[PDB]
Amino acid sequence: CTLKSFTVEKGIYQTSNFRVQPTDSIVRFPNITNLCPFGEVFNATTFASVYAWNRKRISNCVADYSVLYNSTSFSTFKCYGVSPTKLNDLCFTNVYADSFVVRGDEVRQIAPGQTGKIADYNYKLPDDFTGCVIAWNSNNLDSKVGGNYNYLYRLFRKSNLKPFERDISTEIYQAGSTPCNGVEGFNCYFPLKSYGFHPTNGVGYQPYRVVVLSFELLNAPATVCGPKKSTNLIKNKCVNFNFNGLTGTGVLTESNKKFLPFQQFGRDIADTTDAVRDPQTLEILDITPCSFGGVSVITPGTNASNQVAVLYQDVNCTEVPVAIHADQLTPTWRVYSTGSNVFQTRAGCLIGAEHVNNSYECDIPIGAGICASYQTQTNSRSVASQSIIAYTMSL
Amino acid sequence: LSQGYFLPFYSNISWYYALTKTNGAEKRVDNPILDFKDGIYFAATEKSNIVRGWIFGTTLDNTSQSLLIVNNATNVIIKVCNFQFCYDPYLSGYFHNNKTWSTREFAVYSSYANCTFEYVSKPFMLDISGKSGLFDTLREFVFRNVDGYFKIYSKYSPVNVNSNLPSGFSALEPLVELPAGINITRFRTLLTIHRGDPMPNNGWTVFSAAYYVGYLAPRTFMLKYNENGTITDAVDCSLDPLSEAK
Amino acid sequence: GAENSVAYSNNSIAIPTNFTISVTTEILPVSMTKTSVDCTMYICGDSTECSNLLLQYGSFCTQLNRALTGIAVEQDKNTQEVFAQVKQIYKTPQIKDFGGFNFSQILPDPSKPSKRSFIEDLLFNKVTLADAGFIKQYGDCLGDIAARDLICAQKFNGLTVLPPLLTDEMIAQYTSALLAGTITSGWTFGAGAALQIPFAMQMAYRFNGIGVTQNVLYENQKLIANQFNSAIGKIQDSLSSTASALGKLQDVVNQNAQALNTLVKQLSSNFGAISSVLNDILSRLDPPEAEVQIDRLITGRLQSLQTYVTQQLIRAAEIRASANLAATKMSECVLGQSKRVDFCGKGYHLMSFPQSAPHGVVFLHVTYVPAQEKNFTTAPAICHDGKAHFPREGVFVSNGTHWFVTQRNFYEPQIITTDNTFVSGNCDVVIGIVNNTV
Amino acid sequence: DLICAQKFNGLTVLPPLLTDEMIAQYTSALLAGTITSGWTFGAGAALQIPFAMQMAYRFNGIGVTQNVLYENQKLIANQFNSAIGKIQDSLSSTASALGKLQDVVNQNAQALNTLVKQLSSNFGAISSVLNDILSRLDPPEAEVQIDRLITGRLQSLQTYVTQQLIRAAEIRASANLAATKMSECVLGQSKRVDFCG
Amino acid sequence: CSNLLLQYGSFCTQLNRALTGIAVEQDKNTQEVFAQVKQIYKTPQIKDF
Ligand SMILES: *[C@@H]1O[C@H](CO)[C@@H](O[C@@H]2O[C@H](CO)[C@@H](O)[C@H](O)[C@H]2NC(C)=O)[C@H](O)[C@H]1NC(C)=O
Ligand SMILES: *[C@@H]1O[C@H](CO)[C@@H](O[C@@H]2O[C@H](CO)[C@@H](O)[C@H](O)[C@H]2NC(C)=O)[C@H](O)[C@H]1NC(C)=O
Ligand SMILES: *[C@@H]1O[C@H](CO)[C@@H](O[C@@H]2O[C@H](CO)[C@@H](O)[C@H](O)[C@H]2NC(C)=O)[C@H](O)[C@H]1NC(C)=O
Ligand SMILES: *[C@@H]1O[C@H](CO)[C@@H](O[C@@H]2O[C@H](CO)[C@@H](O)[C@H](O)[C@H]2NC(C)=O)[C@H](O)[C@H]1NC(C)=O
Ligand SMILES: *[C@@H]1O[C@H](CO)[C@@H](O[C@@H]2O[C@H](CO)[C@@H](O)[C@H](O)[C@H]2NC(C)=O)[C@H](O)[C@H]1NC(C)=O
Ligand SMILES: *[C@@H]1O[C@H](CO)[C@@H](O[C@@H]2O[C@H](CO)[C@@H](O)[C@H](O)[C@H]2NC(C)=O)[C@H](O)[C@H]1NC(C)=O
Ligand SMILES: *[C@@H]1O[C@H](CO)[C@@H](O)[C@H](O)[C@H]1NC(C)=O
Ligand SMILES: *[C@@H]1O[C@H](CO)[C@@H](O)[C@H](O)[C@H]1NC(C)=O
Ligand SMILES: *[C@@H]1O[C@H](CO)[C@@H](O)[C@H](O)[C@H]1NC(C)=O
Ligand SMILES: *[C@@H]1O[C@H](CO)[C@@H](O)[C@H](O)[C@H]1NC(C)=O
Ligand SMILES: *[C@@H]1O[C@H](CO)[C@@H](O)[C@H](O)[C@H]1NC(C)=O
Ligand SMILES: *[C@@H]1O[C@H](CO)[C@@H](O)[C@H](O)[C@H]1NC(C)=O
Ligand SMILES: *[C@@H]1O[C@H](CO)[C@@H](O)[C@H](O)[C@H]1NC(C)=O
Ligand SMILES: *[C@@H]1O[C@H](CO)[C@@H](O)[C@H](O)[C@H]1NC(C)=O
Ligand SMILES: *[C@@H]1O[C@H](CO)[C@@H](O)[C@H](O)[C@H]1NC(C)=O
Ligand SMILES: *[C@@H]1O[C@H](CO)[C@@H](O)[C@H](O)[C@H]1NC(C)=O
Ligand SMILES: *[C@@H]1O[C@H](CO)[C@@H](O)[C@H](O)[C@H]1NC(C)=O
Repeated sequence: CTLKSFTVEKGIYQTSNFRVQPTDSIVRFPNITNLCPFGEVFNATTFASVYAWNRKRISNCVADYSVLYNSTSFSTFKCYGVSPTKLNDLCFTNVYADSFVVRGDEVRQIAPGQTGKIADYNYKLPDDFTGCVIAWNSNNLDSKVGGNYNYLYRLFRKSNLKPFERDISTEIYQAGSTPCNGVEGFNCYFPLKSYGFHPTNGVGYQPYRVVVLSFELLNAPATVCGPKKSTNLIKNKCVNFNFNGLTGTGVLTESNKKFLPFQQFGRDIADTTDAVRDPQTLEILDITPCSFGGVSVITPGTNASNQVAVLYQDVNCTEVPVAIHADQLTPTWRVYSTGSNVFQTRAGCLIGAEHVNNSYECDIPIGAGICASYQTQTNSRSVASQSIIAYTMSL
Repeated sequence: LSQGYFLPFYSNISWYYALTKTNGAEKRVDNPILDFKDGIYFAATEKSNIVRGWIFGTTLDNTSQSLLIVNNATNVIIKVCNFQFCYDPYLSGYFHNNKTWSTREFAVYSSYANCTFEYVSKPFMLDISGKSGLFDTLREFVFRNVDGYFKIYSKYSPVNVNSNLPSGFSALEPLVELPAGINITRFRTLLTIHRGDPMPNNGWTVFSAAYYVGYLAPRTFMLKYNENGTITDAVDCSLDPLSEAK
Repeated sequence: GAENSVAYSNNSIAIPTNFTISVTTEILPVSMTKTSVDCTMYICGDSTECSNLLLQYGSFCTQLNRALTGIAVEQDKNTQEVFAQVKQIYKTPQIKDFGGFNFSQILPDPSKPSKRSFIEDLLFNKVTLADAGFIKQYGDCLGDIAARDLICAQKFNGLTVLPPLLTDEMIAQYTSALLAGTITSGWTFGAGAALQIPFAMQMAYRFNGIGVTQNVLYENQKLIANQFNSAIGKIQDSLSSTASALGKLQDVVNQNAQALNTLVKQLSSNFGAISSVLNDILSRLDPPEAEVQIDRLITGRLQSLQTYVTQQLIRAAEIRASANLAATKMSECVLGQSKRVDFCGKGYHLMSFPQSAPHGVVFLHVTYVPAQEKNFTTAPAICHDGKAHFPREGVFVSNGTHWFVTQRNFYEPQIITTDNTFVSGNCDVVIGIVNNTV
Repeated sequence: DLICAQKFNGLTVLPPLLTDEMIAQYTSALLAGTITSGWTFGAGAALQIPFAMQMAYRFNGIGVTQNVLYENQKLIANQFNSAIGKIQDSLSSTASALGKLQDVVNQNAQALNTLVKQLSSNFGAISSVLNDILSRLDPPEAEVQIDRLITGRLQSLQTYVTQQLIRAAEIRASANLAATKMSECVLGQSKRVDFCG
Repeated sequence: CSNLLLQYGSFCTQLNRALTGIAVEQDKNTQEVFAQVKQIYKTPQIKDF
């Protein structure tokens, strides 16, 4: 499968990896299990005005939107930087609500790149928002039979708002070059105007409640987590792990590294997490790749034979079953994990070749001055079999 | 390599004093309305903890949302409100006869109403009692207003120098990020002036302190991290040819 | 450089009256660190869905691994072409009476466990090999506390360093066989079997091969031996202290290590994706939305691997050129005496000694390098009996009123005789001629 | 100009460390040592020898004994002059000095000009004008186009550098050949057939 | 665009390293061809060759 050919010639080949496929999944979300208030956030009697929009901490929580399903249907549930399907497999270190009420035709203005009175004078979502926006029609709630004239919106402003920057002024806006000194008039403008959400208006003029859930995931301890159920911990097998939304595939081991009191995972030189703090036991688990790079296959040729040898590069012959995790391999692989002809070289551990103390010329260069050859043992040891041998190369 | 708003190395930094001259003759209390621009670096050298607050905003009155930081004895109090500040804000440290501090005067603002943000962090006590000697502490802060977030970074260090901002490298750790969505262009420091029984005139007196204001500019910095994630060294690419080669 | 205006001489010559057997040293890379790159382990790591994306993306890495395997096989072939040389493994000639020439620090000693000479010891000490020369086990990388090393990152990211087929000790055995054949046969073992010859007289023949007759050696033999020993000791000390053995070899080793470290550190490049952490992409986006970012990452890391392999092929072209040069110098100065000028030393080549060095070979070129010049007056085709006479292996230089036919590169004046000068042509047709002799 | 565009687009030509006059001084020193010492200055100190004698030894080194040189000496000199005179004239009008050197110079100039012209390639972006991309799209929507342009221009730079590495490999082969020739053809007399003529 | 190139990757250090190697190799080629000797001999005014 590495060479992509049903016929393999005599030699030594660096097979990439096909031994191990993880069969177990590990989830280690912390001890929160407390239903987060989505009736104290989504089911509030009154939200803020878009100019004076509210913002709140969410604190320790399980964020399961499934509880809201028979409460209201979210017409707008666009999510940025995070897919909705993954929202149940994640933990968030910080979450903010950013709730307000707008007109329907203006919900499309709650987006990173948008222009309009809401997106220029009122809210101005940033360009790297990485949270996501929930919006739903609230004409049943935020509408009085005479029209609800709360939810002020800033109509004029001398400059565009900055991302996430609020602005309460109550000043007087100058259209022309005639000072108002703080009094109203004809060229003088009050910068805020009331929506006027009557119940029987067009759907574009009916109120919509928007919750701009801006959440960030850092190396801090997780604060809000999804509904995912925490499983047990497997500490010697190649598994799929998901600790606080940080998924991966590897072997978890006891580690003696020291983390900061608020550090959840370590990092390698590359952008790979090599250690993670299990948030239930608070232990530190080292993460090792499932794939073991260094396995070379020594073949005399498929037309010649099917017996092969395996060189495991830079490993101890005792550690080979643990290095390649021979428990999860098929028995045909487990034949080459342990045995009698487990000759140890400087290049690595050679299993499947009968090491001989004779010095023949090189046939298949193995490494560290050792060569393999497919020799006729039938004429050697009474009635024996054609077999692979390894030896020190002859100079 | 990171492009951002940094305090450029060897920048021109405004030094301000707070000191009483001989026998209470020349009084140095200075709370100028400096410009915030693109965030600031503020360094305080003191023996008695006298630099105890900050004002942030644009118009610095009830016209615009403002920010007050008060690092008084009981706590640190960060209040984003419509603070109608008086003309010459300062804190007045009341000293009790029992060698205790009752530093509650609030000569910083005349009122506050219709406001959004309140914050209190890390219940702790810090003394402002007079200490003989020189400035024993150097406290550094970086103040930013980015993406609706008021960021404060801090570094505290006991140092004994005669004066004038001892030379060295300081990497300021993230202290607190506040969800205050306000516009900030101008700011002024809050010092505390002593009262009680230091001299029977019962006027105003101050202890020796200095504070330093530097301006953040858009530069590129080459930063180095250790395994803890702490910045241990930094290069200002625009400072000089050697730093640009680095 | 220094201005050295030499006075052109219409009739004068400068014959050097005293040489300087100098052991120049050159260092030639012979091989580079051969590496293997795993497709999915680098590009994707342990991910089934990223593996599927890389499968449907294309089959680049079969070609990449074919190129890398070609590079590794060529590295082994270069090492065979230079070090392997003669397969007959000649052992050290216990009889060490080499006419004064010592070879004590160039021929290996059985005292230490490794049959590696002391000059080879200094060479192997000078080159750090801080990346792959040391032995690192999987147990070392599995258990660690402080921080994962660069080599552990490379191993866990699909980057492996394949050990060379020829062990350093058997490389030293090749070099010891070459040295034994050179100090017992000299050059005859480069054509057929080794033909034994006492070192002094094959040394005399090596002078014969630079126009300096054997009349020099047996007359100066102790001086020749002591000069060679002093030169070998001086280069030994300089090698001990000047760190000049780094040269090309340390540059090659650092180049390979830096290329591997660049490949590892370039896994943190976003390439336009949301992040370089593949698991953060895979743990925040649905497979459709995640496919765009993972394809950007696949393209970026495939380009990184392609660049790595491209300058690996270019570097292996340079290494193959240097190894062909090393084989040419091995089979023209260790197996013979090259007549090319400045091919195996500044002066007139005498021989060369191969020394194993990390991923390379060191040549101790022994050269003639004459000195102690002396002005004489020269005139060709002396007119005797009305006929021009020309010097057979002579120059026709003059002392005061005395004309001596003299060897080219060594002032050994001799009287004019017909068995040393050949007559041809009438005299007076030749431009600068004078007899007064023979 | 082309060179102004290359300079303004980050492509600079570093001058060689040796100026042409230092190259001429090296060549003059080599010529002086060759017409006064011949070849002895390639090993140790230059050893003075009249030119009509080192030419006799150069005859001796091709199997033609010195009895040939002086007995034809004058003619030989004139013939060489005639020979040199011919390359004095043909080189003045045949444009043969271009050869592979003009090819190298044109190759490098064309590579740099190609690199400059690749800045007009869209690479799948809306336009190759980075400022028109940056003056028509917000940072998010411009991320995609600028990343496409970055990938394209990075691939152009990578192709330029890879072809420069291959060109420097062949230039290094020719420079090793030139060093071997000047060490053998100029600092001695090569016995290789068809190496120095 | 500089920020985008910064987060995109760090290729240009590699590219400039390759180009600097090329330039140093050009200087070394010139040194190994032309210089090759450390004695500058001036023209032999005596022209009777
Ligand atoms: C933050 O406040 C400052 C000043 O309070 C604003 O700057 C002023 O903007 C108006 C309208 O564009 C101009 O007429 C003034 O000349 C500006 N003054 C200064 C000193 O810049 C600034 O626009 C505000 N920021 C935002 C995002 O609204
Ligand atoms: C430091 O400042 C805080 C903030 O004003 C003071 O705490 C206030 O105390 C009053 C009366 O005790 C209360 O009504 C407020 O609610 C408190 N506010 C907060 C935020 O705590 C505190 O008393 C000051 N400390 C001193 C020593 O004066
Ligand atoms: C703070 O803002 C509120 C909201 O506007 C003010 O309360 C309103 O005051 C006006 C007076 O012009 C009344 O007509 C409204 O009925 C009030 N509304 C509410 C909900 O109280 C309040 O006056 C402001 N604070 C101060 C000190 O002026
Ligand atoms: C990373 O952080 C740890 C913990 O703060 C540092 O270890 C401390 O080092 C100081 C100074 O040697 C000691 O006084 C503490 O007792 C140590 N604490 C622990 C938990 O070990 C460590 O030095 C930091 N890393 C670096 C490079 O400074
Ligand atoms: C030729 O050169 C050699 C080496 O320079 C001379 O031998 C040296 O003689 C001096 C004086 O006795 C000693 O101090 C050196 O140690 C000797 N060196 C060696 C290598 O033995 C030799 O005398 C010279 N011969 C002539 C004729 O000039
Ligand atoms: C060898 O060839 C040369 C030509 O290269 C002959 O010299 C020429 O003689 C003719 C007749 O006198 C002149 O017209 C030419 O100009 C001469 N050329 C040169 C280079 O001098 C020479 O005579 C020939 N000798 C023999 C023996 O054949
Ligand atoms: C919630 O579930 C109950 C039980 O069936 C149902 O009657 C109710 O309508 C649901 N809520 C909504 C908003 O439909
Ligand atoms: C929202 O609040 C109202 C009033 O308290 C209540 O009747 C309703 O059931 C609440 N809905 C949810 C989903 O909690
Ligand atoms: C988490 O909960 C489990 C089960 O109740 C318990 O065994 C464990 O000690 C808890 N850990 C923490 C840190 O609360
Ligand atoms: C493998 O482990 C055994 C057990 O400690 C040890 O004796 C042996 O030396 C190891 N092999 C190595 C390190 O190559
Ligand atoms: C080969 O020789 C070794 C040397 O002791 C011996 O141990 C071994 O049994 C011999 N036979 C083999 C390896 O088949
Ligand atoms: C610092 O700025 C002030 C105000 O412009 C100026 O007067 C002073 O000369 C500056 N100092 C330096 C060292 O640039
Ligand atoms: C040869 O070298 C050895 C060891 O360096 C030394 O003991 C011996 O005296 C040397 N002999 C000669 C002749 O140089
Ligand atoms: C040879 O002559 C030159 C020119 O006068 C002089 O510089 C040099 O010293 C002389 N050398 C000897 C050995 O006489
Ligand atoms: C040597 O040359 C001189 C000058 O021409 C001449 O007189 C003399 O006869 C020549 N001697 C011989 C042996 O030819
Ligand atoms: C060499 O020349 C010197 C000085 O002219 C003289 O004293 C000596 O006798 C001459 N010897 C020979 C062999 O010509
Ligand atoms: C140069 O040498 C030639 C041959 O001896 C002679 O004919 C000529 O006159 C000499 N010229 C001078 C003055 O050096």
